[PDB]
Amino acid sequence: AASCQLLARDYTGALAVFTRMQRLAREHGSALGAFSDVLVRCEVSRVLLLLLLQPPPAKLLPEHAQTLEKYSLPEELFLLLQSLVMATHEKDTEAIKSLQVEMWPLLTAEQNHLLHLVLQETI
Amino acid sequence: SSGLAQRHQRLYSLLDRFRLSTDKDWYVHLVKSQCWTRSDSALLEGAELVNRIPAEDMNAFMMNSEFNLSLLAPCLSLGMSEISGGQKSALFEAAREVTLARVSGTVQQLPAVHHVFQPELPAEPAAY
Repeated sequence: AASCQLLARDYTGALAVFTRMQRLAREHGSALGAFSDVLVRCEVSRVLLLLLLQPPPAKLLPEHAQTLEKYSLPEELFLLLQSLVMATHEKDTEAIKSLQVEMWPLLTAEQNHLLHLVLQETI
Repeated sequence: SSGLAQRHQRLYSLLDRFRLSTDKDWYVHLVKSQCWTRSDSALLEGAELVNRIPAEDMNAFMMNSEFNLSLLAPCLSLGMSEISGGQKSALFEAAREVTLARVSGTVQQLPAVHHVFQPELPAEPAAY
């Protein structure tokens, strides 16, 4: 259901369906297995949306507040995602260009679509 | 010479204390600081400043040594909205002249007789 709304260009309705996947695995998974791979896909793709559309503190939930303090899941890909939330808060045009070159094999091409639309809306 | 001191403020404050114990044409200069430069994130903000250059002279103040070519392509989008409603645009007329002159010289930098690109056997045809 998250692969539909990014074809349908519903990037704000796409934040509603990613916080519902993560609220069940802390009730059912804590992670196991089958539920351990559902939580890798949902904390790499809720970070590429809050820089795409950067919500105001009224409509920023207490679940969205927790994940952005940790940055400002594999050890290869956990290190390049703390570095990308910093640059768009510093508006660093040279920092964002060398990371898509070095995060293209890491993601899959559903997560490769959300990183393309951030680098344009900051440049 | 680099920008590293102005990026990290806390590192630069600690090393200075170590040693010592031991308006017409005024408007033209302010817009150069973000255009004759390497690259910025001011693009929607960079495009509006070039508009009220006095419009008799765009090419003298756009076609120069190093103007940001990422300030030339979003310059084309904002001068269209003026034309879609109303009067002809000094943003969009004089920046069609700048776009197509840089296109020719790179093809002038290209060789004469073109051979087809082949990613399977690239150097096998010739020393082209």
